[PDB]
Amino acid sequence: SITDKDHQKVILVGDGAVGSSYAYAMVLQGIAQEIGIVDIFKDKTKGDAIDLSNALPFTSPKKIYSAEYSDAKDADLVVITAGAPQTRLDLVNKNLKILKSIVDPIVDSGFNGIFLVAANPVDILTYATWKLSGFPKNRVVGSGTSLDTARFRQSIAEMVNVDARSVHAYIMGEHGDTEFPVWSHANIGGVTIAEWVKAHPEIKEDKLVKMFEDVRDAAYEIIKLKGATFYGIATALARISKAILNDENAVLPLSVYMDGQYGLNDIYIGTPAVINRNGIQNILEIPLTDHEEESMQKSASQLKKVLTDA
Amino acid sequence: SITDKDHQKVILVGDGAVGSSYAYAMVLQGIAQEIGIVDIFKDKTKGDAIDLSNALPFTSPKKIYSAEYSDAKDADLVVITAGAPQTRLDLVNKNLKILKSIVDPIVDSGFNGIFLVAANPVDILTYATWKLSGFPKNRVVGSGTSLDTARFRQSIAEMVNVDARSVHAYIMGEHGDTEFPVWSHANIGGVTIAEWVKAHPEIKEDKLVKMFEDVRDAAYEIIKLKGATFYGIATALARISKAILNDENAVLPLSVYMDGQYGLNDIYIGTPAVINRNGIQNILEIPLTDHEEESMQKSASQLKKVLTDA
Amino acid sequence: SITDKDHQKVILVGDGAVGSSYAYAMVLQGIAQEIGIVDIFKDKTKGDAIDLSNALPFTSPKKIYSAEYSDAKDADLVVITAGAPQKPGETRLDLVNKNLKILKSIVDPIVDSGFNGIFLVAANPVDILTYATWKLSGFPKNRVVGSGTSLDTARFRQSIAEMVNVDARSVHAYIMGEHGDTEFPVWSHANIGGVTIAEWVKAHPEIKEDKLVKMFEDVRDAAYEIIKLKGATFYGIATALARISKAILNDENAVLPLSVYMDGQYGLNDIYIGTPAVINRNGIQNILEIPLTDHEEESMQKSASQLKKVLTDAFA
Amino acid sequence: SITDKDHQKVILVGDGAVGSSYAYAMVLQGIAQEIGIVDIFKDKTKGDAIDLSNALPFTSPKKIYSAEYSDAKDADLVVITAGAPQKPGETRLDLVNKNLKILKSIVDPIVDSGFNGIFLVAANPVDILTYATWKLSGFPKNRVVGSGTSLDTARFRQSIAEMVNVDARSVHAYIMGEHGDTEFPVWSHANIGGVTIAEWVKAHPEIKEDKLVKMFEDVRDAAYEIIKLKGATFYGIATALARISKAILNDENAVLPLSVYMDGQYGLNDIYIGTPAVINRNGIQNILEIPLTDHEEESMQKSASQLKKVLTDAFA
Ligand SMILES: O=P(O)(O)OC[C@H]1O[C@](O)(COP(=O)(O)O)[C@@H](O)[C@@H]1O
Ligand SMILES: O=P(O)(O)OC[C@H]1O[C@](O)(COP(=O)(O)O)[C@@H](O)[C@@H]1O
Repeated sequence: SITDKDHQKVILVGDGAVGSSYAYAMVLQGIAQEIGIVDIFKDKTKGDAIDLSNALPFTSPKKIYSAEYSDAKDADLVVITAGAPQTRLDLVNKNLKILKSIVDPIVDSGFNGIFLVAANPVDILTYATWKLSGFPKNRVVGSGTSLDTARFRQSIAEMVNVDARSVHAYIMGEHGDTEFPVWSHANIGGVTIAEWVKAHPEIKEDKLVKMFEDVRDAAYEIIKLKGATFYGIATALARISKAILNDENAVLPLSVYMDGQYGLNDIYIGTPAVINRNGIQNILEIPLTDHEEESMQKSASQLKKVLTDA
Repeated sequence: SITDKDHQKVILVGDGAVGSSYAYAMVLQGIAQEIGIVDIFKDKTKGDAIDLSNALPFTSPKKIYSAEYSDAKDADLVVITAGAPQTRLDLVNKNLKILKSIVDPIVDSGFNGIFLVAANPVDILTYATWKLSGFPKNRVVGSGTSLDTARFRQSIAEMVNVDARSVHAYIMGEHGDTEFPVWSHANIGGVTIAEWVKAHPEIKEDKLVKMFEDVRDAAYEIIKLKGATFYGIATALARISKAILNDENAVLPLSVYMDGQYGLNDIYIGTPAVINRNGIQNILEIPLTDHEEESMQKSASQLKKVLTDA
Repeated sequence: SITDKDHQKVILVGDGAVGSSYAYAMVLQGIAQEIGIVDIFKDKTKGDAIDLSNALPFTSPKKIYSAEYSDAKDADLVVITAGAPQKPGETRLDLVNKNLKILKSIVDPIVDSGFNGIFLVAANPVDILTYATWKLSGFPKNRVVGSGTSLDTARFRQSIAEMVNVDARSVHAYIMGEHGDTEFPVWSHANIGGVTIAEWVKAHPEIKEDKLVKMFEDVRDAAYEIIKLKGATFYGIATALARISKAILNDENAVLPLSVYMDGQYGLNDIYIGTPAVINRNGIQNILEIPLTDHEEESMQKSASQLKKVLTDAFA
Repeated sequence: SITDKDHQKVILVGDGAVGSSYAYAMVLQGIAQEIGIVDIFKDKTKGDAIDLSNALPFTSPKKIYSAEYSDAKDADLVVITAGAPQKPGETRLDLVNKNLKILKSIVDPIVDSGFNGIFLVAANPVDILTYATWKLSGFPKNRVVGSGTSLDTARFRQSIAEMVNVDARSVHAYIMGEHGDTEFPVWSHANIGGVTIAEWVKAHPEIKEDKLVKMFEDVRDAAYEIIKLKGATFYGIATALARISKAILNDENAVLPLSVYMDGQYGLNDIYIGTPAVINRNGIQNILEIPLTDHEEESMQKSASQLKKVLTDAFA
């Protein structure tokens, strides 16, 4: 029967706060029917699989378990959250040894699905994942600025008192210090922020600048206050997972392979893209202001120098 | 890529009030990613496909269209609602000529999924569908008493003022005049109706009898009041569709093939069963009282005489 | 207890294909906890209440019943759906007057019940009967709401979505004006993931200007096409009504295209007309004034002008 | 406007792994519209409010913030989570007394705020602190609710589900008593699609009586196992709390196993203990008295008796 393939399977690599939260999000929202959890700490994963399974009588069912790389053989989706924290080039090299020890055995399993990469530094490790896996460009995807974008929208939403789902604004570039806001195209119900400020002059230019600074530095603030950041990215990863598994052709800001867009080549970087069951379908090229295009070039340039050196 | 198969496709046969409502239910609940609508009246289906597509910006996306039997080639699910209304043997023979004109071209398409049958008379046309299609027993499924059961639960729920999802009661047998309630196992939060009546003697025995009579005759009442019945069965069909497509192993009352259960053989009849992506996994055999087992035998016997004659 | 108020109640007026389908949408999505159905045809509503109730064991619970205007006393929401349709003899003014007699016979008893909630109007012609509902009810402007161009907007987005092969939730485009023949598309602000249709066409010159014009014409005329093919249109508006209902009942501050009262916006006054607006538990919070091109602003002025002449003539 | 009340507000007390996870569950499932987070550690709550807010553009909106007891004034729901844990030196009575000082310092200011909603208690030891919360708050019995054996019950169902390979939503089995070492399974009424486990074992004699005993032991001891493997347990109870929260806020009349006040049921009095009960916007509506076997009724009596001795000793 053809319907024997109506069983969706995710392998999660990394059972820290991000991965564990991701899994919980998938459980509550009933996305996928199987989650295998892989981590160096086998006892932690066993415990989490049980704790997560305890939730299932209140949601749709799932097979959940402590897993091994070899369980990726027939998986739809491999989600990588296992990122060693911090020179930048040292950080990269350290995470490359670890990433290779994950990707190689996964490929050897026979895995033939989509890689979703969230480990920091995400754009770089997305490129590294593509390079190591030998998979096509469109089937290796990074979370990129999906979270920064969410943070940006929520910030705007709170300022104007509107549901964030009605706010449309991007953060683009390499996720990190060099990312930038696309104010030229940011809007609320089609009314741009430039037009919004006209109609509501209480909103000072300097508020908007600070708003983006707060977004860019949001991880530092959250870590300072509570030790770690995880609910945002977990929620984003589940959103991306759903777009793939329900074949949505949704537009999301993701780390995607650059083949000419924005005058860039041979890096993964953050931009809006269309995604479905087969991964990336279209890379959307927002036409940026000169100011904005300069930010993109700088972000890309610095990123590319590090990859080449790496 | 393996994820190229994360696209779920339903072909609906019959675009009357039942089928149209089913489709709407699937749209709102975001179940499946494609619905092809097939009916003799091509203009009606074209119109419905458009009207249903107009809803999609408020839900998850779907490809929806007026379709042909040949579009079942790669479908997960074929839902048959096309039932000519009313001797009983005449009714059957009439619906068999029509059913054959549907099933044969669907099989010829290469369809290799699950048949879900709702056309009346459902248990008989479920058997006929199995016989005509040549598919395995567990991949031809009828809606059976899923709707009668829902009606029963809601009736009880209203009487005791409790959420129907907390009421557990079955109607079994052949869907129609000979179906019967399983009071022996019916309960609310594990407290049986027999035990409930003990604790709440306001509930008269004669109320319960009438309650089941009202259930058995519910279609006649609804038709008399508003011309047709459709929201219940559409909702049930969508529930069954979800159990299959999300591989739930849910327990539902369905028309399933009898291989010894209740001392019955070689008919489709209504009983609780476990269902998932591969259709029927287990037929549950409720142990009935003598009174209840007699009702099952009679229901089955009459049904079997009609099939044999047919 | 304060939580005694955590029970949401909708009174639906009109149990035709729109109202019935609305109710079904509310049932499946679990939106309020009580739906009373009111219509001249009491048997129909009794039958629908039962048929809808049959769905409840698969969804969250609800009290559903055939209802009377007096049941609006403590309702959150009154949804009005069944406009008397235009007969081939009649003028637009005739259609309005006919529907005003009927509308009054609904709104007055509802107000007399003590109802103190929000009116959601979908009956055609919607912008006019939204105004009439405000005028008859005496309620505040922001607590009388029409569905306006929410459906036309959905149709527009889905059309674009299909052309570019993208999830319509990722397409952001409005139809504005009076819902009907004089409505118009806001191409200047329409976009897909922030890339405008003007910018999209630059990158994809296969997309001919004429395709876009026709695409909007097909949207404007969509009801005629659907009615011709299957007799009636209902799934789109029912779904929209349920979406608006959810924005109110879950206090969302969602931006939707709705028929809202005009107090200067677009250089218009004292009509209800279609534009994006922010809506929550208290009804309309902000009317968004999209800054239009000259061409687009002209369409809005014409739509408004014709609408206003009819209202003025109607109430005299 | 009456719809000004269509804004649901939860105050969470305790921002440990349970409370935080609860809040996240409420966010993802779109349950109330406002969550105020209260904890001795103000920086933690500020950070969580932000981190949770980051999720909102993917879900329905919510106002989320670091909060104070006085923010309970107009709350629907107060959820209490962070019991001070038992130190290796201390008696059960010591644990209770310690948690009573703390609980009082929470409940009194909440009551003083004007809060007039429902208390949902999850702090361990839950049945006792549910009673203490009732006693301290002065609220009615049916508006103070503990999570009781809702989680143990979930664990039990999932265990059975896994053994028989069936969706746990199709498994109907309770754990009852005081949540903890003295709780017990109700095999007599446990079933899968109406077929009892006694009847299931008849049809499937592979299933050994000893497997079932161990299955319950594993459930009873599940917290110890999970804590041993990963340090803490939280996803199960958070999910349960969100389920109970939804039953209240959507006025469901759902049947759940909860810690409820005993007024004769099972021949018990004046304790909170775990049994199925019907719950809606006004809290507890019916306590369901499952008729137990002699063996099962004995377990309930023992569980209750030990619990009652501790409460009596505690309040003197
Ligand atoms: O993906 P984008 O460009 O931000 O748009 C996503 C959002 O669009 C929406 O459809 C609403 O936006 P608009 O209503 O202005 O079109 C939501 O469904 C969704 O959360
Ligand atoms: O399929 P059955 O036998 O009626 O049970 C289905 C129902 O069981 C439930 O889990 C609740 O029933 P209980 O809470 O008594 O176990 C619901 O999730 C679901 O609607």
